[PDB]
Amino acid sequence: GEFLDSKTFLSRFSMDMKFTYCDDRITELIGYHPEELLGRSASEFWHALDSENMTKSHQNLCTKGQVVSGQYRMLAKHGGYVWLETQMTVIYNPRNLQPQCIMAVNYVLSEIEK
Repeated sequence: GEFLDSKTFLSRFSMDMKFTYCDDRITELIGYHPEELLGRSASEFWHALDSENMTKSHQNLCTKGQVVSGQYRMLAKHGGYVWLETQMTVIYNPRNLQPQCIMAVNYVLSEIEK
């Protein structure tokens, strides 16, 4: 619900919105193992009616040099749902300053709702 500092889970995305990292909190808050996601896409669990807009957030990723999506519904491991908002950050490669990975901060407004 409202307020909870420990309700956050880091993740990193490939420029194709694929999971390369997620913090173990994910299993607490959604029930996914970080690695269950690693190799797939976040758009898979995005609430469809938000997934488009969510994608546009990545389509932007330039306003502040960064983009932060709104509180959306993410599919829960066991077929429910959950509330978290994702902040996506371009992490560039120090050599050429080319976006190699996305620093994504996910934090839940609420735990699963089945």
